[PDB]
Parts: sequence; structure tokens; C-alpha cells
Amino acid sequence: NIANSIDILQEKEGHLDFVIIPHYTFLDYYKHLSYNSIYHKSSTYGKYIAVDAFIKKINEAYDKVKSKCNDIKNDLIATIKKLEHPFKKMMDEYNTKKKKLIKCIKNHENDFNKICMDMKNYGTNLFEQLSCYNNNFCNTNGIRYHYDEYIHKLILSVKSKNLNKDLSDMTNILQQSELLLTNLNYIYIDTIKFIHKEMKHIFNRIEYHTKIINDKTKIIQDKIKLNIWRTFQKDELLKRILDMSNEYSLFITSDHLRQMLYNTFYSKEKHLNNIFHHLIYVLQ
Amino acid sequence: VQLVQSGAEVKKPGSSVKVSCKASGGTFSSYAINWVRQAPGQGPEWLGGIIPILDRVNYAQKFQGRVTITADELGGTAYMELTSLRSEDTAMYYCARLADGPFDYWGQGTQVIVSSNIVMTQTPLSLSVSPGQPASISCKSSQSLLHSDGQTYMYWYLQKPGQSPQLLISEVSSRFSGVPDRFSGSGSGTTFTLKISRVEAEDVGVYYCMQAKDPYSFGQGTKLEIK
Repeated sequence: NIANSIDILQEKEGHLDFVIIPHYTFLDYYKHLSYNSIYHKSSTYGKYIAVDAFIKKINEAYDKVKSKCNDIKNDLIATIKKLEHPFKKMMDEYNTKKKKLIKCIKNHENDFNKICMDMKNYGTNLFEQLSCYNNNFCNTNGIRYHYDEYIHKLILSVKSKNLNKDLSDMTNILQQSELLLTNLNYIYIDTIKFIHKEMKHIFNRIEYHTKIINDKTKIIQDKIKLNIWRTFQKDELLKRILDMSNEYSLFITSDHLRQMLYNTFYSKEKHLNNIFHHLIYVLQ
Repeated sequence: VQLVQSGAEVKKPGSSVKVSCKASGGTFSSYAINWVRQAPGQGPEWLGGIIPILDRVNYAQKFQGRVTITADELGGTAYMELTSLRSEDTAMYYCARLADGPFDYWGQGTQVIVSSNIVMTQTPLSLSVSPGQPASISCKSSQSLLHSDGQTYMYWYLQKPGQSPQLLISEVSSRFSGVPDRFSGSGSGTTFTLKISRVEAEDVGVYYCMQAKDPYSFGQGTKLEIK
């Protein structure tokens, strides 16, 4: 049920985007499967121009289906903006406008599924066309080219950051809002309560995606070492290409979402600090 | 990527020399870096290599004990330390990502002045032609270059004056990107041929065959000059 697996992003104020997590993972999986299958042989490596153009075409089609939910999405932005710029009517309004966005996504599910299946059929056809001269000595050069091109730099980027310290910094910010809210004994209190509730949900999703990143970074690093500078039997090579495509897709989904949610958290934190300023300095 | 090596050296016999190789992008990702030297009167000679992601080193038997190859853990720098230097060690030393599909690139070379299983036989040693004349270079290996995977690991390099070697043909007959159609490769097993339908001034330099069936060994070279 994709209704329970949708992330909501607000990277900048007045903006809203959604990610149906199972579709993001699925499209990314067949993207990695497509590149591994063509990079395997020099005679097929040149098909990257056509793969890049097909993936671009699939992304535009997916975004065209997402655009069908734009009026409902913009209606939800207007309510969030009203609830953040100072109540039960507004909180009721927010809950039913968010439910409407999830219903709109759910109403066009087969449209998304049709696009996901085009990507699967494309990735699977290339994967089925994978051939070895000797099915006992299948080279793994394609696994290395695809890892160097699409994965390696994301692993380095992750390892250069302290994602656990980022979580700790976010809990410190949330605790300071709780402290301010506790000792505040108004309409401003209701907006401080609503913004803090959004930030805590955003934080819980950041912590969820961060756990997946830390786990898949160790797994990708260990598994790449076992699947390169070696030959495999054809069936073993195919299974290890599906295994890596799965590992990469789970990692990339969480990495992309954690960054989008991190931006969403600090955009709401900047707005909350302005409310704290107007309430303390310009009001009481 | 581009590879940048440390500067020129003049060493006494019995001393050590350590050459560095930095990747422009900061990493060697999951690929290999190999060290190849070239003495004044000889063809290239492979010393050893490293796959930094695996921490796997491979050394040429004649250099085992004298060569140590290392890599920076997260710094994108490879090293080659040659100890107990002799006058025979005077050479241009190169680090390279050797003949890896569409990837072949070299460092600028490090001048060091001291003050194999598969043997490659190249023919002829020198070739003098006028522009437009065809040219042919042969290479014979002591063992077959055909691998159980169905690839024949035969390569052709051209080293132009004042330049690092450049890959022309991969796995017997595949022209590298940018290589004009006048260059062509043929052969199987142990006998291979590089042809130039018509020679042009820019073709001048030393051509070397390289085998990667038992990585790595090279031919002595074919110096091609105009008129």
C-alpha cells in the first residue's frame, strides 16, 4: 500500500513535493540494472546514449502524472502557510488537504505503475540480452564501470559527513523548542505546536533514512569488493547484478530523501526562529 | 581522470626512490594503477600494480623484494618505492590506468637517473617511410594471448616525442576513441599486426605492443620516422 510509503518535502518555504518511496526505489533499481547490462561488453557500452534518453523520458512521464495532483498540492501549501503565519478549523483543514493529496496519488496509481513497468521491461530486456563468450568465465568489468560512475562518489560523500551528529544537532533544536513551549504558560503557541510537530515528524523520517544509509554504505563497500576483479559463472553474475542493483537502489532512495528532509527541517527551523523572535521581542 | 606524478630525481647506487601518483579527482574508485618504466635503450617494463579498493598488489617477479607499491587510504595517491638502485634503474617511471575498456590514461612520467612469462617479439625495430606510404608492425608472443573468457589481450600503444604512451588498439582490433581509421589491428593466438594505410607526420614516435593475458609485458618497440 503506497498510501503508507509517501514522503513529503518542503525544502524552501512555499514549496511542496512528494516521493512515493516504492516507485523511487523501483525506478532506480531498473536504472542500475540497465547500465550494468550494457557496460558488461564494449560492443554494447555505446548504448548509454539511448539508455540516458530512455530514463529521461521515463522521468518526464512520471513527473507528468505527478503534475495531475498540482492543484490539490498547492491547496495544501496555502493551508500550511496559513497555519505557520499567525485554529481547530485550520488543523482540520490541513488534515483533510493532506488526505486529499494522498487520495490524488492513489487515484493515479495505475498511471505510475504503467511508467514503472515501462522502465522494468526496458531494464529486463537489456539484462536478458547480457551474454558471455564462456558462461563459466563472465567478466565483471560492467559492475566496476557502473559503480565508479554512479555509486562511488555517493559512498565518499556519505563517509565525509557525520550523519549521526546531524541527528544529534536536530534533537538539540527540537528539545529547545520543547523547553520554550513548556515554559510558555495563545494563537502563537498553537503555531509553535504545529511547526514543532512537523519538525518532529521530519526528524523521525530523517532518522529512518539515516539508519538505511549507514547500513547500506557498509554493505555496498563490502559487496563491491566481492563482485569485481573476478569472473563468475553467468547465473552467478546475473544474481550479483540484481543484488548490487537492489543495494544501490535502497541506498540512493534514502540518501536522496534524507537530504530533502534535512533541508525541510532547517527551512521550518528558520521560520520557527522568526516566530520566537516576533513573540519574545516584538510582542511580550 | 588525469594522473600527476612527483618530480625528477638523481640518486646514488644503493639508495631508494619513492614516486607518487595522484588522481585529479581524489580517488582511484574500483580500478587499478600500474607502474611501468622505460630505460633509455629499451621497451616499457611493468614493475607492478595496485587495486586500492581491494588493497591488492601484484609485482613483476624480477622486481619482487625491491619494489613496494602502496596507496593512500582515502587520499587518491599511489606510490612505488624502488630500493637498492643500480645504474640499470635509470628510466622514465609512469603510473597508469592501463587498457581498461574505454579507460586508458597515464601520468606525465618521473625521470629517475641513477648516477617475463609471456615474451613479446616486435618486428621491425625501426621504420622509415615517406608520408602517404603504408606501414606494418608485427608482434609475436611466446604464449597465446587468448583467454578462456574469449578475449585476446593484445594492445598497441604509440609514444609520440615528449609524450606519454597512448592506447591505439585494444584487444587485437578495437580502435581507441579518437584514433583515426588508418590504424587497424589483426591477429590471433600468438601473431598480431598493426597497420597504417597511409602514414602522416603526427604518426611519428615509438609503437609498442602490450600483452595483458598474464599482465603485463611489452614489445621492444618500433621507432617510426618520416622520410
